[PDB]
Amino acid sequence: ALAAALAQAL
Repeated sequence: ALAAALAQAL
């Protein structure tokens, strides 16, 4: 969840 979120957003 978090890994994907950050990878995408940033």
